[PDB]
Amino acid sequence: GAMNSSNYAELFNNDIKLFVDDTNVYRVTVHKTFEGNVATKAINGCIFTLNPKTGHLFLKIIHTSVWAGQKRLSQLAKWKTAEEVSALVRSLPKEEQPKQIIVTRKAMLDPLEVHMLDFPNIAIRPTELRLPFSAAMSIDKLSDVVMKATEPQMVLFNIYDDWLDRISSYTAFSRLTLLLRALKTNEESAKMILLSDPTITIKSYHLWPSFTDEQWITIESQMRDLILTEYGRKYNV
Amino acid sequence: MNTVPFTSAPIEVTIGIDQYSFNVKENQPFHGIKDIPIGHVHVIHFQHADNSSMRYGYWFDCRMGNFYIQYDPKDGLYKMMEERDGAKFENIVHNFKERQMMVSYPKIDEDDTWYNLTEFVQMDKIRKIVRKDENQFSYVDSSMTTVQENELSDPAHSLNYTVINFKSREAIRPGHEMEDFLDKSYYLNTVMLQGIFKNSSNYFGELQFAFLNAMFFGNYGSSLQWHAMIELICSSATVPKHMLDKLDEILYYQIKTLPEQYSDILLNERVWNICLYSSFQKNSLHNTEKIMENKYPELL
Ligand SMILES: COc1cc(NC(=O)CCl)cc(OC)c1
Repeated sequence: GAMNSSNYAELFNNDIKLFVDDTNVYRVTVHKTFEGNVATKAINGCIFTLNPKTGHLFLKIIHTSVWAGQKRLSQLAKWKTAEEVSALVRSLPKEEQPKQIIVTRKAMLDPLEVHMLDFPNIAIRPTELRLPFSAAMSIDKLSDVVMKATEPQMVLFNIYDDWLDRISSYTAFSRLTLLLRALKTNEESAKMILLSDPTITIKSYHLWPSFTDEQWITIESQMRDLILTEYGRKYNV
Repeated sequence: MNTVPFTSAPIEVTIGIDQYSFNVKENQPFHGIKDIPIGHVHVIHFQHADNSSMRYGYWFDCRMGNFYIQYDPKDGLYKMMEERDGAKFENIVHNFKERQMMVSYPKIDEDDTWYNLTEFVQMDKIRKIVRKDENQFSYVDSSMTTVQENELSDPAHSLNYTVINFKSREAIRPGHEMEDFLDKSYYLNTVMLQGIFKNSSNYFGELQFAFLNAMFFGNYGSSLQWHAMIELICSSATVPKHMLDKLDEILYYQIKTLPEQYSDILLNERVWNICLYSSFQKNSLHNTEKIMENKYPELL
Protein backbone atom coordinates (compact mmCIF):
# COMPACT_ATOMS: atom_id res chain seq x y z
CA GLY A 1 0.00 0.00 0.00
CA ALA A 2 1.00 3.63 0.44
CA MET A 3 4.43 4.50 1.90
CA ASN A 4 3.98 6.90 4.83
CA SER A 5 5.61 8.22 8.09
CA SER A 6 4.90 4.80 9.77
CA ASN A 7 6.78 2.63 7.21
CA TYR A 8 9.22 5.05 5.43
CA ALA A 9 12.25 3.07 6.91
CA GLU A 10 11.60 0.24 4.25
CA LEU A 11 13.54 2.71 1.89
CA PHE A 12 16.83 1.52 3.56
CA ASN A 13 16.25 -2.33 3.47
CA ASN A 14 17.79 -4.67 0.82
CA ASP A 15 14.77 -5.11 -1.51
CA ILE A 16 15.51 -3.07 -4.63
CA LYS A 17 13.14 -0.13 -5.02
CA LEU A 18 12.89 3.03 -7.09
CA PHE A 19 11.15 6.35 -6.55
CA VAL A 20 9.68 7.92 -9.73
CA ASP A 21 8.96 11.65 -9.83
CA ASP A 22 7.35 13.11 -12.97
CA THR A 23 7.04 16.78 -11.91
CA ASN A 24 9.76 17.93 -14.29
CA VAL A 25 8.80 15.85 -17.34
CA TYR A 26 6.57 18.44 -19.07
CA ARG A 27 7.92 21.95 -18.52
CA VAL A 28 6.66 25.10 -20.24
CA THR A 29 7.03 28.85 -20.27
CA VAL A 30 3.75 30.73 -20.67
CA HIS A 31 3.90 33.89 -22.79
CA LYS A 32 1.77 36.32 -24.79
CA THR A 33 1.26 36.06 -28.57
CA PHE A 34 1.51 38.97 -30.98
CA GLU A 35 -2.31 39.00 -31.01
CA GLY A 36 -2.36 39.20 -27.21
CA ASN A 37 -3.38 35.60 -26.60
CA VAL A 38 -1.43 33.23 -24.36
CA ALA A 39 0.71 30.34 -25.57
CA THR A 40 3.11 27.84 -24.06
CA LYS A 41 6.62 26.95 -25.20
CA ALA A 42 7.94 23.63 -23.93
CA ILE A 43 11.47 23.25 -22.60
CA ASN A 44 13.45 20.10 -21.99
CA GLY A 45 12.40 18.01 -19.02
CA CYS A 46 13.43 14.89 -17.12
CA ILE A 47 12.16 11.81 -15.29
CA PHE A 48 13.71 11.55 -11.81
CA THR A 49 14.07 7.82 -11.01
CA LEU A 50 16.01 7.20 -7.82
CA ASN A 51 17.21 4.20 -5.78
CA PRO A 52 17.09 5.59 -2.21
CA LYS A 53 19.37 2.88 -0.80
CA THR A 54 22.26 3.33 -3.20
CA GLY A 55 21.83 6.88 -4.54
CA HIS A 56 21.75 5.70 -8.14
CA LEU A 57 19.75 8.19 -10.22
CA PHE A 58 18.44 7.31 -13.68
CA LEU A 59 17.86 10.77 -15.19
CA LYS A 60 15.93 10.31 -18.43
CA ILE A 61 16.01 13.56 -20.34
CA ILE A 62 12.76 14.43 -22.15
CA HIS A 63 13.53 16.46 -25.23
CA THR A 64 10.91 18.93 -26.44
CA SER A 65 10.61 17.06 -29.77
CA VAL A 66 8.60 14.33 -28.03
CA TRP A 67 5.72 16.80 -27.70
CA ALA A 68 5.61 17.89 -31.35
CA GLY A 69 2.11 17.56 -32.79
CA GLN A 70 0.73 15.93 -29.67
CA LYS A 71 -2.42 16.97 -27.80
CA ARG A 72 -3.26 16.96 -24.08
CA LEU A 73 0.40 17.11 -23.13
CA SER A 74 -0.05 17.00 -19.35
CA GLN A 75 -1.83 13.65 -19.74
CA LEU A 76 0.65 12.38 -22.32
CA ALA A 77 3.50 13.28 -19.98
CA LYS A 78 2.32 10.75 -17.41
CA TRP A 79 2.07 7.94 -20.01
CA LYS A 80 5.47 8.86 -21.51
CA THR A 81 6.97 8.76 -18.02
CA ALA A 82 5.49 5.30 -17.50
CA GLU A 83 6.70 4.14 -20.95
CA GLU A 84 10.28 5.22 -20.14
CA VAL A 85 10.28 3.67 -16.62
CA SER A 86 9.03 0.37 -18.10
CA ALA A 87 11.76 0.54 -20.76
CA LEU A 88 14.36 1.14 -18.04
CA VAL A 89 13.20 -1.85 -16.02
CA ARG A 90 13.28 -4.05 -19.13
CA SER A 91 16.82 -2.82 -19.86
CA LEU A 92 18.09 -3.92 -16.43
CA PRO A 93 19.31 -7.45 -15.65
CA LYS A 94 16.74 -9.48 -13.75
CA GLU A 95 18.65 -9.27 -10.48
CA GLU A 96 18.79 -5.44 -10.74
CA GLN A 97 15.10 -4.93 -11.51
CA PRO A 98 13.11 -3.37 -8.66
CA LYS A 99 10.62 -5.24 -6.51
CA GLN A 100 8.67 -2.01 -5.90
CA ILE A 101 8.31 1.34 -7.68
CA ILE A 102 7.03 4.24 -5.56
CA VAL A 103 5.49 7.16 -7.51
CA THR A 104 5.55 10.55 -5.85
CA ARG A 105 2.20 11.58 -7.46
CA LYS A 106 -0.90 9.36 -7.44
CA ALA A 107 -1.80 10.26 -11.03
CA MET A 108 1.16 8.09 -12.10
CA LEU A 109 -0.37 4.92 -10.65
CA ASP A 110 -2.59 3.79 -13.53
CA PRO A 111 -0.16 4.75 -16.33
CA LEU A 112 2.69 2.89 -14.67
CA GLU A 113 0.51 -0.09 -13.70
CA VAL A 114 -0.63 -0.49 -17.32
CA HIS A 115 2.88 -0.21 -18.74
CA MET A 116 4.17 -2.78 -16.23
CA LEU A 117 1.56 -5.50 -16.85
CA ASP A 118 4.38 -7.80 -18.02
CA PHE A 119 5.88 -7.40 -14.50
CA PRO A 120 3.08 -8.58 -12.18
CA ASN A 121 5.46 -9.15 -9.29
CA ILE A 122 6.69 -5.52 -9.28
CA ALA A 123 4.55 -3.57 -6.82
CA ILE A 124 3.46 -0.06 -7.84
CA ARG A 125 2.94 2.06 -4.73
CA PRO A 126 1.86 5.60 -3.93
CA THR A 127 3.18 7.61 -1.04
CA GLU A 128 1.57 10.00 1.52
CA LEU A 129 4.83 11.98 2.02
CA ARG A 130 4.90 15.35 0.13
CA LEU A 131 8.64 14.96 -0.86
CA PRO A 132 10.76 17.66 -2.64
CA PHE A 133 12.15 15.93 -5.80
CA SER A 134 10.66 18.71 -7.95
CA ALA A 135 13.72 20.74 -6.87
CA ALA A 136 16.07 18.37 -8.72
CA MET A 137 16.40 20.97 -11.45
CA SER A 138 17.89 23.30 -8.83
CA ILE A 139 21.02 21.09 -8.83
CA ASP A 140 23.22 22.91 -11.33
CA LYS A 141 24.77 19.87 -13.02
CA LEU A 142 21.39 18.18 -13.50
CA SER A 143 19.76 21.32 -14.91
CA ASP A 144 22.76 21.80 -17.20
CA VAL A 145 22.57 18.37 -18.82
CA VAL A 146 18.80 18.63 -19.30
CA MET A 147 18.91 22.04 -20.97
CA LYS A 148 21.84 21.12 -23.21
CA ALA A 149 20.29 17.90 -24.57
CA THR A 150 19.50 17.95 -28.28
CA GLU A 151 17.89 14.48 -28.34
CA PRO A 152 16.48 11.96 -25.85
CA GLN A 153 19.19 10.78 -23.48
CA MET A 154 19.63 8.84 -20.22
CA VAL A 155 22.33 10.09 -17.84
CA LEU A 156 23.34 8.20 -14.69
CA PHE A 157 24.34 9.92 -11.47
CA ASN A 158 24.88 9.05 -7.82
CA ILE A 159 22.87 11.73 -6.02
CA TYR A 160 24.72 11.01 -2.73
CA ASP A 161 28.22 11.63 -4.20
CA ASP A 162 30.54 9.62 -1.88
CA TRP A 163 28.47 10.09 1.29
CA LEU A 164 27.73 6.37 1.78
CA ASP A 165 31.44 5.82 2.54
CA ARG A 166 30.81 7.67 5.83
CA ILE A 167 27.02 7.63 6.59
CA SER A 168 24.14 5.23 6.19
CA SER A 169 21.57 5.39 3.36
CA TYR A 170 19.01 6.48 6.07
CA THR A 171 21.22 9.48 7.04
CA ALA A 172 22.20 10.15 3.36
CA PHE A 173 18.54 10.27 2.27
CA SER A 174 17.88 12.53 5.31
CA ARG A 175 20.68 14.86 4.06
CA LEU A 176 19.41 14.82 0.42
CA THR A 177 15.74 15.53 1.37
CA LEU A 178 16.73 18.40 3.70
CA LEU A 179 18.86 19.99 0.91
CA LEU A 180 16.02 19.59 -1.69
CA ARG A 181 13.31 20.87 0.76
CA ALA A 182 15.42 24.10 1.13
CA LEU A 183 16.25 24.60 -2.59
CA LYS A 184 12.52 24.31 -3.16
CA THR A 185 11.62 26.89 -0.50
CA ASN A 186 14.30 29.52 -1.25
CA GLU A 187 16.61 28.49 -4.07
CA GLU A 188 18.69 31.68 -3.93
CA SER A 189 19.48 31.43 -0.22
CA ALA A 190 20.01 27.67 -0.43
CA LYS A 191 22.60 28.01 -3.19
CA MET A 192 24.22 30.88 -1.27
CA ILE A 193 24.66 28.58 1.74
CA LEU A 194 26.11 25.77 -0.36
CA LEU A 195 28.72 27.89 -2.17
CA SER A 196 29.30 30.81 0.23
CA ASP A 197 32.79 29.56 1.17
CA PRO A 198 35.01 29.55 -1.96
CA THR A 199 37.48 27.06 -0.41
CA ILE A 200 34.94 24.19 -0.56
CA THR A 201 34.58 22.92 -4.12
CA ILE A 202 32.42 20.46 -6.06
CA LYS A 203 34.47 17.62 -7.48
CA SER A 204 34.14 17.10 -11.24
CA TYR A 205 32.53 13.69 -10.61
CA HIS A 206 30.17 15.01 -7.86
CA LEU A 207 26.98 17.08 -7.58
CA TRP A 208 27.41 18.72 -4.14
CA PRO A 209 30.41 20.30 -2.40
CA SER A 210 33.13 18.32 -0.61
CA PHE A 211 32.18 19.16 2.96
CA THR A 212 33.79 17.60 5.96
CA ASP A 213 31.57 15.89 8.51
CA GLU A 214 31.66 18.99 10.71
CA GLN A 215 30.88 21.35 7.83
CA TRP A 216 27.89 19.20 6.85
CA ILE A 217 26.58 19.70 10.38
CA THR A 218 26.93 23.46 9.92
CA ILE A 219 25.42 23.28 6.42
CA GLU A 220 22.52 21.14 7.79
CA SER A 221 21.78 23.55 10.44
CA GLN A 222 21.82 26.51 8.05
CA MET A 223 19.32 24.56 5.88
CA ARG A 224 17.16 23.89 9.00
CA ASP A 225 17.12 27.71 9.70
CA LEU A 226 16.29 28.70 6.10
CA ILE A 227 13.29 26.33 5.91
CA LEU A 228 12.03 27.73 9.24
CA THR A 229 12.84 31.33 8.27
CA GLU A 230 10.89 31.01 5.00
CA TYR A 231 8.13 29.34 6.99
CA GLY A 232 7.87 32.48 9.12
CA ARG A 233 8.19 34.87 6.18
CA LYS A 234 5.36 32.95 4.52
CA TYR A 235 2.95 32.63 7.44
CA ASN A 236 4.17 35.70 9.41
CA VAL A 237 5.31 33.89 12.57
CA MET B 1 -49.43 -20.55 -22.10
CA ASN B 2 -47.42 -22.85 -19.80
CA THR B 3 -47.69 -23.91 -16.17
CA VAL B 4 -45.28 -24.61 -13.31
CA PRO B 5 -47.14 -26.66 -10.69
CA PHE B 6 -46.13 -26.95 -7.04
CA THR B 7 -46.46 -30.23 -5.15
CA SER B 8 -47.25 -28.21 -2.01
CA ALA B 9 -46.14 -25.18 0.03
CA PRO B 10 -45.00 -26.47 3.44
CA ILE B 11 -43.17 -23.32 4.57
CA GLU B 12 -44.18 -19.69 4.46
CA VAL B 13 -42.40 -18.02 1.56
CA THR B 14 -42.50 -15.05 -0.76
CA ILE B 15 -42.55 -16.37 -4.35
CA GLY B 16 -41.43 -14.33 -7.33
CA ILE B 17 -42.14 -15.01 -10.97
CA ASP B 18 -40.23 -12.56 -13.15
CA GLN B 19 -41.03 -9.06 -11.81
CA TYR B 20 -44.13 -10.23 -9.87
CA SER B 21 -44.31 -11.63 -6.35
CA PHE B 22 -46.78 -12.93 -3.82
CA ASN B 23 -46.79 -14.30 -0.30
CA VAL B 24 -47.78 -17.88 0.49
CA LYS B 25 -48.57 -18.82 4.08
CA GLU B 26 -47.33 -21.96 5.83
CA ASN B 27 -49.22 -24.98 4.42
CA GLN B 28 -51.49 -22.77 2.30
CA PRO B 29 -53.19 -24.73 -0.53
CA PHE B 30 -51.00 -23.35 -3.30
CA HIS B 31 -50.27 -25.53 -6.34
CA GLY B 32 -48.42 -23.27 -8.74
CA ILE B 33 -48.34 -20.66 -11.48
CA LYS B 34 -50.33 -20.82 -14.73
CA ASP B 35 -50.58 -18.73 -17.94
CA ILE B 36 -46.83 -18.19 -18.21
CA PRO B 37 -45.94 -16.55 -21.55
CA ILE B 38 -44.18 -18.71 -24.05
CA GLY B 39 -41.23 -17.22 -25.90
CA HIS B 40 -39.23 -15.77 -23.03
CA VAL B 41 -36.93 -17.14 -20.38
CA HIS B 42 -38.43 -16.87 -16.91
CA VAL B 43 -37.21 -16.92 -13.31
CA ILE B 44 -39.09 -18.30 -10.33
CA HIS B 45 -37.60 -17.20 -7.02
CA PHE B 46 -37.99 -17.55 -3.31
CA GLN B 47 -37.43 -15.82 0.00
CA HIS B 48 -38.40 -17.72 3.11
CA ALA B 49 -40.39 -15.85 5.72
CA ASP B 50 -38.32 -17.18 8.62
CA ASN B 51 -34.87 -16.52 7.13
CA SER B 52 -34.71 -13.80 4.50
CA SER B 53 -31.07 -14.81 4.14
CA MET B 54 -30.59 -16.49 0.76
CA ARG B 55 -32.90 -15.37 -1.96
CA TYR B 56 -32.68 -18.21 -4.48
CA GLY B 57 -34.38 -19.22 -7.71
CA TYR B 58 -34.46 -20.98 -11.06
CA TRP B 59 -34.12 -19.71 -14.63
CA PHE B 60 -36.12 -21.80 -17.11
CA ASP B 61 -37.87 -21.88 -20.49
CA CYS B 62 -41.08 -23.91 -20.73
CA ARG B 63 -40.29 -24.81 -24.33
CA MET B 64 -37.44 -27.00 -23.05
CA GLY B 65 -39.49 -29.27 -20.81
CA ASN B 66 -42.19 -29.62 -18.17
CA PHE B 67 -40.96 -28.19 -14.86
CA TYR B 68 -42.43 -28.20 -11.37
CA ILE B 69 -41.48 -27.16 -7.81
CA GLN B 70 -41.35 -29.39 -4.74
CA TYR B 71 -40.13 -28.53 -1.25
CA ASP B 72 -37.28 -30.68 0.11
CA PRO B 73 -37.43 -30.81 3.95
CA LYS B 74 -33.87 -32.15 4.17
CA ASP B 75 -32.11 -29.47 2.15
CA GLY B 76 -34.73 -26.94 3.25
CA LEU B 77 -35.67 -25.36 -0.01
CA TYR B 78 -38.07 -25.29 -2.90
CA LYS B 79 -36.46 -27.31 -5.72
CA MET B 80 -37.25 -27.19 -9.43
CA MET B 81 -37.54 -30.59 -11.10
CA GLU B 82 -38.34 -31.85 -14.60
CA GLU B 83 -41.19 -34.32 -15.17
CA ARG B 84 -40.37 -36.69 -18.04
CA ASP B 85 -43.79 -38.42 -18.13
CA GLY B 86 -45.79 -35.96 -20.22
CA ALA B 87 -49.22 -37.44 -19.52
CA LYS B 88 -48.51 -37.53 -15.80
CA PHE B 89 -47.70 -33.81 -15.98
CA GLU B 90 -50.73 -32.79 -18.05
CA ASN B 91 -52.97 -34.74 -15.66
CA ILE B 92 -51.42 -33.06 -12.62
CA VAL B 93 -51.80 -29.61 -14.14
CA HIS B 94 -55.36 -30.03 -15.45
CA ASN B 95 -56.47 -31.27 -12.01
CA PHE B 96 -54.86 -28.30 -10.21
CA LYS B 97 -56.49 -25.83 -12.62
CA GLU B 98 -59.92 -27.42 -12.19
CA ARG B 99 -59.56 -26.85 -8.44
CA GLN B 100 -58.24 -23.29 -9.04
CA MET B 101 -55.24 -23.69 -6.74
CA MET B 102 -52.91 -21.70 -9.05
CA VAL B 103 -52.03 -18.06 -9.43
CA SER B 104 -52.10 -16.59 -12.91
CA TYR B 105 -49.03 -14.92 -14.37
CA PRO B 106 -50.47 -11.44 -14.13
CA LYS B 107 -49.37 -9.80 -17.36
CA ILE B 108 -51.00 -6.57 -18.52
CA ASP B 109 -51.50 -6.66 -22.27
CA GLU B 110 -50.02 -3.19 -22.88
CA ASP B 111 -46.92 -4.20 -20.95
CA ASP B 112 -43.60 -5.13 -22.61
CA THR B 113 -41.46 -4.90 -19.46
CA TRP B 114 -40.35 -8.52 -19.27
CA TYR B 115 -39.63 -8.76 -22.98
CA ASN B 116 -37.56 -5.59 -22.74
CA LEU B 117 -35.55 -6.93 -19.79
CA THR B 118 -34.87 -10.36 -21.40
CA GLU B 119 -34.74 -9.46 -25.13
CA PHE B 120 -31.26 -10.99 -25.69
CA VAL B 121 -31.27 -13.55 -22.85
CA GLN B 122 -31.18 -17.19 -24.01
CA MET B 123 -31.38 -20.35 -21.91
CA ASP B 124 -28.46 -21.91 -23.76
CA LYS B 125 -26.27 -19.00 -22.73
CA ILE B 126 -27.53 -19.04 -19.14
CA ARG B 127 -26.58 -22.72 -18.90
CA LYS B 128 -22.99 -21.85 -19.86
CA ILE B 129 -22.76 -19.15 -17.18
CA VAL B 130 -24.43 -21.50 -14.62
CA ARG B 131 -22.95 -24.97 -15.10
CA LYS B 132 -25.16 -27.92 -14.11
CA ASP B 133 -25.55 -29.85 -17.31
CA GLU B 134 -27.91 -32.55 -16.02
CA ASN B 135 -30.74 -30.00 -15.61
CA GLN B 136 -32.47 -27.86 -18.24
CA PHE B 137 -33.03 -25.04 -15.70
CA SER B 138 -30.43 -23.05 -13.74
CA TYR B 139 -30.22 -22.35 -10.00
CA VAL B 140 -28.90 -18.97 -8.81
CA ASP B 141 -28.78 -17.48 -5.30
CA SER B 142 -27.67 -14.41 -3.32
CA SER B 143 -24.31 -15.89 -2.25
CA MET B 144 -22.89 -17.42 -5.43
CA THR B 145 -19.58 -15.85 -6.44
CA THR B 146 -18.29 -15.22 -9.92
CA VAL B 147 -15.23 -16.73 -11.60
CA GLN B 148 -13.58 -13.30 -11.37
CA GLU B 149 -14.46 -12.95 -7.68
CA ASN B 150 -12.85 -16.38 -7.07
CA GLU B 151 -9.60 -15.24 -8.75
CA LEU B 152 -9.23 -12.18 -6.49
CA SER B 153 -14.04 -20.62 -3.98
CA ASP B 154 -16.13 -23.70 -4.91
CA PRO B 155 -15.97 -23.69 -8.75
CA ALA B 156 -19.11 -25.81 -9.32
CA HIS B 157 -21.33 -23.17 -7.66
CA SER B 158 -19.80 -20.22 -9.53
CA LEU B 159 -21.25 -17.74 -12.00
CA ASN B 160 -18.98 -18.06 -15.04
CA TYR B 161 -19.50 -14.62 -16.47
CA THR B 162 -17.01 -13.39 -19.05
CA VAL B 163 -14.07 -11.81 -17.22
CA ILE B 164 -13.55 -8.11 -17.95
CA ASN B 165 -10.52 -6.37 -16.48
CA PHE B 166 -9.42 -2.97 -17.79
CA LYS B 167 -5.85 -3.36 -16.48
CA SER B 168 -5.06 -6.72 -18.04
CA ARG B 169 -2.94 -7.87 -20.94
CA GLU B 170 -6.15 -8.95 -22.69
CA ALA B 171 -7.39 -5.36 -22.53
CA ILE B 172 -4.16 -3.59 -23.49
CA ARG B 173 -2.18 -4.09 -26.70
CA PRO B 174 1.60 -3.88 -26.24
CA GLY B 175 2.57 -0.50 -27.58
CA HIS B 176 -0.91 1.03 -27.36
CA GLU B 177 -0.95 1.32 -23.56
CA MET B 178 -2.33 4.87 -23.32
CA GLU B 179 -4.52 4.52 -26.38
CA ASP B 180 -6.23 1.32 -25.28
CA PHE B 181 -6.65 2.35 -21.63
CA LEU B 182 -8.21 5.72 -22.41
CA ASP B 183 -10.33 4.43 -25.39
CA LYS B 184 -11.41 0.84 -24.91
CA SER B 185 -12.74 0.30 -28.47
CA TYR B 186 -10.25 -2.42 -29.41
CA TYR B 187 -11.05 -4.39 -26.25
CA LEU B 188 -14.81 -3.98 -26.86
CA ASN B 189 -14.94 -4.56 -30.61
CA THR B 190 -12.07 -6.98 -31.36
CA VAL B 191 -11.40 -8.83 -28.11
CA MET B 192 -14.90 -9.08 -26.72
CA LEU B 193 -17.42 -8.70 -29.57
CA GLN B 194 -15.57 -10.35 -32.46
CA GLY B 195 -13.51 -12.77 -30.35
CA ILE B 196 -15.47 -13.92 -27.29
CA PHE B 197 -19.16 -13.03 -27.67
CA LYS B 198 -19.19 -13.23 -31.51
CA ASN B 199 -22.01 -10.64 -31.72
CA SER B 200 -23.61 -7.85 -29.72
CA SER B 201 -26.75 -9.89 -29.05
CA ASN B 202 -24.78 -12.35 -26.89
CA TYR B 203 -23.01 -9.44 -25.12
CA PHE B 204 -26.37 -7.80 -24.33
CA GLY B 205 -27.77 -11.15 -23.17
CA GLU B 206 -25.06 -11.59 -20.54
CA LEU B 207 -25.44 -7.93 -19.50
CA GLN B 208 -29.18 -8.37 -19.06
CA PHE B 209 -28.77 -11.68 -17.17
CA ALA B 210 -26.24 -10.12 -14.82
CA PHE B 211 -28.60 -7.22 -14.08
CA LEU B 212 -31.52 -9.56 -13.38
CA ASN B 213 -29.45 -11.69 -10.95
CA ALA B 214 -28.30 -8.51 -9.19
CA MET B 215 -31.88 -7.25 -8.86
CA PHE B 216 -33.69 -10.44 -7.97
CA PHE B 217 -31.09 -12.10 -5.70
CA GLY B 218 -28.94 -9.20 -4.52
CA ASN B 219 -26.02 -11.05 -6.09
CA TYR B 220 -23.05 -8.73 -5.68
CA GLY B 221 -20.80 -10.26 -8.32
CA SER B 222 -23.58 -10.01 -10.85
CA SER B 223 -23.92 -6.29 -10.11
CA LEU B 224 -20.16 -5.90 -10.67
CA GLN B 225 -20.48 -7.68 -14.02
CA TRP B 226 -23.45 -5.53 -15.16
CA HIS B 227 -21.54 -2.31 -14.42
CA ALA B 228 -18.34 -3.57 -16.08
CA MET B 229 -20.21 -4.38 -19.25
CA ILE B 230 -21.83 -0.93 -19.31
CA GLU B 231 -18.53 0.76 -18.60
CA LEU B 232 -16.73 -1.13 -21.38
CA ILE B 233 -19.17 0.23 -23.93
CA CYS B 234 -19.31 3.78 -22.57
CA SER B 235 -15.49 4.00 -22.46
CA SER B 236 -15.16 3.07 -26.13
CA ALA B 237 -15.01 5.94 -28.61
CA THR B 238 -16.01 3.65 -31.49
CA VAL B 239 -19.24 1.72 -30.99
CA PRO B 240 -21.69 0.64 -33.72
CA LYS B 241 -24.66 3.01 -33.80
CA HIS B 242 -27.11 0.13 -33.44
CA MET B 243 -25.50 -1.04 -30.20
CA LEU B 244 -25.66 2.43 -28.61
CA ASP B 245 -29.33 2.83 -29.45
CA LYS B 246 -30.10 -0.65 -28.13
CA LEU B 247 -28.01 -0.11 -24.98
CA ASP B 248 -30.01 3.05 -24.23
CA GLU B 249 -33.24 1.02 -24.41
CA ILE B 250 -31.80 -1.84 -22.34
CA LEU B 251 -30.65 0.43 -19.52
CA TYR B 252 -33.83 2.51 -19.60
CA TYR B 253 -35.97 -0.53 -18.79
CA GLN B 254 -33.50 -1.75 -16.15
CA ILE B 255 -33.52 1.59 -14.33
CA LYS B 256 -37.30 1.79 -14.72
CA THR B 257 -37.81 -1.64 -13.12
CA LEU B 258 -35.32 -1.21 -10.25
CA PRO B 259 -37.04 -0.82 -6.86
CA GLU B 260 -36.70 2.81 -5.81
CA GLN B 261 -35.44 1.62 -2.40
CA TYR B 262 -32.64 -0.66 -3.71
CA SER B 263 -30.91 2.09 -5.69
CA ASP B 264 -28.48 2.71 -2.82
CA ILE B 265 -26.94 -0.76 -3.20
CA LEU B 266 -27.50 -1.80 -6.84
CA LEU B 267 -26.15 1.37 -8.55
CA ASN B 268 -22.45 2.33 -8.62
CA GLU B 269 -22.13 6.12 -8.44
CA ARG B 270 -18.79 6.24 -10.24
CA VAL B 271 -19.81 4.12 -13.20
CA TRP B 272 -23.07 6.00 -13.79
CA ASN B 273 -21.67 9.51 -13.46
CA ILE B 274 -18.74 8.62 -15.71
CA CYS B 275 -20.99 6.89 -18.23
CA LEU B 276 -23.62 9.65 -18.45
CA TYR B 277 -21.45 12.76 -18.05
CA SER B 278 -17.76 12.07 -18.79
CA SER B 279 -17.48 9.12 -21.19
CA PHE B 280 -17.36 9.11 -24.98
CA GLN B 281 -21.02 8.09 -24.98
CA LYS B 282 -22.12 10.81 -22.52
CA ASN B 283 -24.49 12.11 -25.21
CA SER B 284 -25.70 8.80 -26.68
CA LEU B 285 -27.96 7.59 -23.83
CA HIS B 286 -30.79 10.11 -23.87
CA ASN B 287 -33.55 7.85 -22.59
CA THR B 288 -31.35 6.40 -19.85
CA GLU B 289 -30.02 9.81 -18.78
CA LYS B 290 -33.54 11.24 -18.61
CA ILE B 291 -34.96 8.47 -16.40
CA MET B 292 -31.87 8.46 -14.18
CA GLU B 293 -32.07 12.24 -13.65
CA ASN B 294 -35.78 12.14 -12.79
CA LYS B 295 -35.69 8.99 -10.63
CA TYR B 296 -32.26 8.97 -8.98
CA PRO B 297 -30.89 12.54 -9.06
CA GLU B 298 -29.19 12.01 -5.68
CA LEU B 299 -26.76 9.42 -7.04
CA LEU B 300 -25.73 12.11 -9.53
C1 LIG C 1 9.57 12.40 4.43
O1 LIG C 1 10.60 11.61 3.91
C2 LIG C 1 11.75 11.49 4.61
C3 LIG C 1 12.29 12.69 5.06
C4 LIG C 1 13.51 12.63 5.73
N1 LIG C 1 14.10 13.82 6.21
C5 LIG C 1 13.80 15.09 5.83
O2 LIG C 1 12.96 15.40 5.00
C6 LIG C 1 14.61 16.14 6.55
CL1 LIG C 1 14.26 17.75 5.76
C7 LIG C 1 14.19 11.44 5.95
C8 LIG C 1 13.61 10.29 5.49
O3 LIG C 1 14.20 9.06 5.60
C9 LIG C 1 15.46 9.02 6.19
C10 LIG C 1 12.38 10.27 4.83
